[PDB]
Amino acid sequence: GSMAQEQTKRGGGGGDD
Amino acid sequence: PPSGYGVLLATHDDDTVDVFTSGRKMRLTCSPNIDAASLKKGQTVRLNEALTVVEAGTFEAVGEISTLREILADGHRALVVGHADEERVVWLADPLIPRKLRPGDSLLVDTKAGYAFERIPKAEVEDLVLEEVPDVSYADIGGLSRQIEQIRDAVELPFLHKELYREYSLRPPKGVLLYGPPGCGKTLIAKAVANSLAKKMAEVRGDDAHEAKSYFLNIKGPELLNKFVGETERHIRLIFQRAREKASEGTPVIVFFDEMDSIFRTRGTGVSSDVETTVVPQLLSEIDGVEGLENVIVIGASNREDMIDPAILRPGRLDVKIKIERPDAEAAQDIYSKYLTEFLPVHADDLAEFDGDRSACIKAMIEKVVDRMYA
Amino acid sequence: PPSGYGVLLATHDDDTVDVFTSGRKMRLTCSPNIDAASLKKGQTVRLNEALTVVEAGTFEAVGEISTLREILADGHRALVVGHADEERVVWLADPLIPRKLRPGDSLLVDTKAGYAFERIPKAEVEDLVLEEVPDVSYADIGGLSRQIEQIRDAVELPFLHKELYREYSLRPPKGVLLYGPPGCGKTLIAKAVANSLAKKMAEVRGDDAHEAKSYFLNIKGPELLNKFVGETERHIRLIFQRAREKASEGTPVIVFFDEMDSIFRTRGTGVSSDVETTVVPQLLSEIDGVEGLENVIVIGASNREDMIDPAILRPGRLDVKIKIERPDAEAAQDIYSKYLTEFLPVHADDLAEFDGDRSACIKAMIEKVVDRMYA
Amino acid sequence: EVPDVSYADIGGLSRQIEQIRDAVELPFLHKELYREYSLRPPKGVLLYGPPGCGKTLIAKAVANSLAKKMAKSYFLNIKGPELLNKFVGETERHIRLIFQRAREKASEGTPV
Amino acid sequence: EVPDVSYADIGGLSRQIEQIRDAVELPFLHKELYREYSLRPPKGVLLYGPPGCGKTLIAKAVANSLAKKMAEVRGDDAHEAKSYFLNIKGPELLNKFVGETERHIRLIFQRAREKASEGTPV
Ligand SMILES: Nc1ncnc2c1ncn2[C@@H]1O[C@H](COP(=O)(O)OP(=O)(O)OP(=O)(O)O)[C@@H](O)[C@H]1O
Ligand SMILES: Nc1ncnc2c1ncn2[C@@H]1O[C@H](COP(=O)(O)OP(=O)(O)OP(=O)(O)O)[C@@H](O)[C@H]1O
Ligand SMILES: Nc1ncnc2c1ncn2[C@@H]1O[C@H](COP(=O)(O)OP(=O)(O)OP(=O)(O)O)[C@@H](O)[C@H]1O
Ligand SMILES: Nc1ncnc2c1ncn2[C@@H]1O[C@H](COP(=O)(O)OP(=O)(O)OP(=O)(O)O)[C@@H](O)[C@H]1O
Ligand SMILES: [Mg+2]
Ligand SMILES: [Mg+2]
Ligand SMILES: [Mg+2]
Ligand SMILES: [Mg+2]
Repeated sequence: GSMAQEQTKRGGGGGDD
Repeated sequence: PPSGYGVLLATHDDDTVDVFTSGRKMRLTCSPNIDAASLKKGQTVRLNEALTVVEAGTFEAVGEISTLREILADGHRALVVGHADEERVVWLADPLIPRKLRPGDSLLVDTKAGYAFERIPKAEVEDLVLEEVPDVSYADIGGLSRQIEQIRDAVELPFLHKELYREYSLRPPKGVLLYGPPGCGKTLIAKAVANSLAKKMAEVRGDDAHEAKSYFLNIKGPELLNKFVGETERHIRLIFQRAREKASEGTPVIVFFDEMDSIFRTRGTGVSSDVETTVVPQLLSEIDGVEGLENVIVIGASNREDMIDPAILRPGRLDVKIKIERPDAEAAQDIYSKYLTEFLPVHADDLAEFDGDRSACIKAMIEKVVDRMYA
Repeated sequence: PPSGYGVLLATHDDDTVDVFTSGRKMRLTCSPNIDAASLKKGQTVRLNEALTVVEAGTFEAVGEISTLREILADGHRALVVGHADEERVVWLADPLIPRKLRPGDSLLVDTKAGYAFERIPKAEVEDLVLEEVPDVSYADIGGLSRQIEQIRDAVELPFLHKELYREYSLRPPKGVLLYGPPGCGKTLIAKAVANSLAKKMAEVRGDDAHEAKSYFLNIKGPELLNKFVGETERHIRLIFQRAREKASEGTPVIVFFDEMDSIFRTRGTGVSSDVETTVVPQLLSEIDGVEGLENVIVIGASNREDMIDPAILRPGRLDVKIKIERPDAEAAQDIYSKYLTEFLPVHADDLAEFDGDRSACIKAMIEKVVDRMYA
Repeated sequence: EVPDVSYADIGGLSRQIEQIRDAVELPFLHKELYREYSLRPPKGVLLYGPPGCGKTLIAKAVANSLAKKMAKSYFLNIKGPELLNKFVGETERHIRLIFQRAREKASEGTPV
Repeated sequence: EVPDVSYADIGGLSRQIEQIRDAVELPFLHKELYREYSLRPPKGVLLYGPPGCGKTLIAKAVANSLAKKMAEVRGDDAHEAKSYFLNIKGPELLNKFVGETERHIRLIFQRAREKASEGTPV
């Protein structure tokens, strides 16, 4: 049960004005 | 007289200046009552209906804060990011050309005119590092006179006597390692050092309140552990950058790594976890790296000295090693004297044997209890 | 006296010029004073209420920055992607049409005008680490003579005699490794070669400090490790690209990796995280691949030689494996001489026996102390 | 969360009630007399023994009695296995948040 | 940029270079004979071995040979006579966003299918 770090993946977001 | 406002951009030898006004750039002359040479880049200046500068003001505006990324080579412009990951290059204002500007510092910017007017320092603030000033002082610790003198010579003495060390060309110690058995007192000495530093920065220098809070950067071991890859590294770099920027000539900044044994440990030990092959080298490189600290003392307290990695224990990182020992009979007597004060209510029948002399009575009780435990 | 501004777009044989002004595309005649022949695309010009070009000026320095996508066939246009993935075809101004514009570059662009002006890297962070070059040189390092000779042969010698290397058809070493027990002086050599390189760069081209420092990069360890997938690899790609621009076959770029074990592993020793499994192949491809760095030297330092991946410790990648060993008696004498300088004050009692001769007294003191410790 | 178990519900462990009272209940009743006498009030109690004997009941009864005695007191009940995650550091950050809330509540001066 | 390494600069491997040279050229050297036997050209070539044994060397030689061949066949040396070799680093296609890397994969293979012809290898 070795503990592990993580690497996240961003989700692009849409913004207008 | 209704008068306008605009943002100065640059000055010329023609005594005319470029100003961002009404969303567009204008070359305008200056009134004879205002000096054009006295003006500075990124200045809020007054205008009028004939489009002539009449007054100059402070560099105050309401603007979005951008995380500073890097200053350009020419030294006048810098790249910043935005909330929507918008990166733009902005000229520096006069106050921002003051403390040295560093990446990761928020800057108030007007993206239409593209000037970073000032830097907001409260946005980048760390309250986890700050520690409440302990009541404990040097006089409150007994039985460790040698260790107190050693830590005094390590920390307080070099800044009190600077010219004397410069005559001998001696640099202040760049690390202290307090270590020893459990309870014998390691956090108490850290509290005393923090209190002494707080007093020295409070009344000797007189800067202001909360200035003492700023120094003695205190972090516990497990606090640095995070959930991501290379996130603890960012915290280490940030805390060391803060220590570097806060420390001045003769100004000591102390970072206390309480519980040095558990944190870092020894590289290559521990099948379950592998945080070691990431955290220990950041600390190994921040201290005694290519670019070294100037007036920063790193104090580490450990109950398991041998557990700590040797690369950070060798001289040059943790030079002054102070060992706390278990109290002896005289040390136990001193510790009792530090707690069995004469302000405690003493029973009358207890005082009967010595005719009510509380000082001698308490000294005798301390002797009796020390003898009883050490028999 | 109040005059406007605009951006030049194109020139015609009618002695007229297209100018973007006040958010609209207009055509103007030039003043008789200004010559339309000398104008270049993208230049900023000054206008008036009569809408006449009166003076040309330098290109814009601030605005939005966008990543370059490709260069079109005509050569005057290029596709650029904005912060929110908007793509626009924009003209290339005179400064871009120096180093060849290549995709993956962040060009400063005015979207409404549609012109690109310049580009700036972010890897400066590493160049920002060595803000102050260390003052130590080889004269201040003792106990290592063969190692200094090898490190000079690896870096200084090929550039001092390029014609001899060309005649013998020998290229400068691609990489150098420094390994040894902790505290033996690896960072000293690493920070002294940087000083030597800065001195060389200042004396050869220009006395400017920033350009001289711009040839040594300090990785400092796990600084490349990042939160998001595929970001640290792109950081390495940018670092090596920035390295490949600055090389001119007469100027070395030294990328120093400190504590090699931090980011380098066997790809199987990783327990908690295996980011190194992705990181290592990227850097191996960068060093030696289809396209190889012609004149970039990578200097690596480590304390555990075995933990490093076998692929890196291969000839043609890390050619010379300099090993620093623990000092002997003569090396100890040299190190002591480097510190026990003659200018240090010495007691009159010690001066009594050697008739005040500071140098001989200090020397004999050095042999006495090394003999005491080496017993 | 407001505990409702009282000392009356507990049966056969009155002596344990009298020891546990002398460490948490009595100190906050007349803390002024203690700071006059300079005593340091206790900090932590470990209820240990065979399971299913009402270890949680004793703590809930103590908290309820302290709340009734006060004339505002705040109590936090966090079970063990909740503070467990496979990712590195999360279990420590949960403890940090719990104790941060504890200091937030204790800042007023009410018992926590 | 096209490397200058050729087959004459590789030594000690006269069998492996023969295999890769066949797999690259012979389906295109003799297309009529291949269609005579209905032999489909191979679509997967792997080069494996201990570090520093010449794998990237053979890759560079293959790229140089392809560039020279396409320079001989047609023109547009600026990008043509080289666009047919696509050099991809290992982690280079990895991307931050969830689906962008998959789009890169599909788009790379789509272009590789478009640019390819029966006489021009990709
Ligand atoms: N002069 C003294 N020497 C030793 N302990 C003292 C002294 N004065 C007070 N103490 C008491 O020692 C106790 C432990 O002090 P401290 O926490 O500094 O020790 P420690 O060895 O760092 O502990 P730990 O092993 O838990 O890290 C406290 O209760 C403190 O009040
Ligand atoms: N000739 C010398 N040989 C070895 N050390 C020296 C010499 N001269 C000075 N030193 C001192 O040795 C100290 C350690 O230097 P350095 O940081 O290079 O060791 P290191 O081998 O890099 O340590 P680590 O392996 O832990 O990174 C320096 O602070 C320097 O003052
Ligand atoms: N005086 C009492 N002694 C023991 N159990 C009681 C008493 N009064 C009620 N109980 C019942 O015992 C049950 C278990 O209570 P509790 O959870 O406190 O036991 P526990 O010792 O905490 O168990 P565990 O050791 O598994 O945590 C409760 O549902 C309660 O109804
Ligand atoms: N016949 C040959 N066999 C092996 N190596 C050679 C030969 N001829 C030249 N070399 C040299 O070997 C070096 C390494 O070649 P190459 O990069 O192909 O090895 P590699 O297997 O790709 O290494 P890695 O496995 O680390 O990627 C080249 O720089 C080349 O100069
Ligand atoms: Mg302690
Ligand atoms: Mg070092
Ligand atoms: Mg229970
Ligand atoms: Mg290879």
